[PDB]
Amino acid sequence: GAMVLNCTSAQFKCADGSSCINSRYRCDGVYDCRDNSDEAGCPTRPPG
Ligand SMILES: [Ca+2]
Repeated sequence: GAMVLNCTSAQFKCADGSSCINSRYRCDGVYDCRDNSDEAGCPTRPPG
């Protein structure tokens, strides 16, 4: 919990909680979290 950021229930909190990003920034290609938990907890190579 290194500098826990405050977000809503809709927004995605990082694994450590150090940052919050949008739910629209879950699964896009880039890494928005402190590590990469935003795309780690995401479908592994989406079919289509
Ligand atoms: Ca992302």
